[PDB]
Amino acid sequence: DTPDVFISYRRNSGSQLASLLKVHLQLHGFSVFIDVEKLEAPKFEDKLIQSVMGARNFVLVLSPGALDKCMQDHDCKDWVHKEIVTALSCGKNIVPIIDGFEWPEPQVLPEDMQAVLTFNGIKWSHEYQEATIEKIIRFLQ
Ligand SMILES: [Cl-]
Repeated sequence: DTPDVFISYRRNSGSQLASLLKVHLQLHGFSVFIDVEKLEAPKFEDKLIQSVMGARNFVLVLSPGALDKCMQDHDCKDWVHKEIVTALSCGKNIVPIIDGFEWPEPQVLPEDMQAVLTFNGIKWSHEYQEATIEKIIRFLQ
């Protein structure tokens, strides 16, 4: 329950890229967890997500509009928002992956996740996936 990488992603827009990152990393011997259930169940406590805390790295798939559902989510109901907050609280090495994503202004995001904009992103390249994956692995711990 302590893999190398946790992959956070938006279901409707980043499912295939998050999956491609996962199997690429597995080809290099890394263990990876990804949430494909994403049930709309409520966690009515400010609880850190266990799977994020256990993973040694936090990879964030920034597909188009991936953080849209995080805006005004001050009650922290959104899955991706809660995952990012857990990663920030635990001091995780956060590695955002950019695939046609416009970095929004910090004011439109809840206070507890605005710190995610300060991490270095890595642009994804379909033509040079192998080269991109090696760069991602260099940013891993
Ligand atoms: Cl989602």
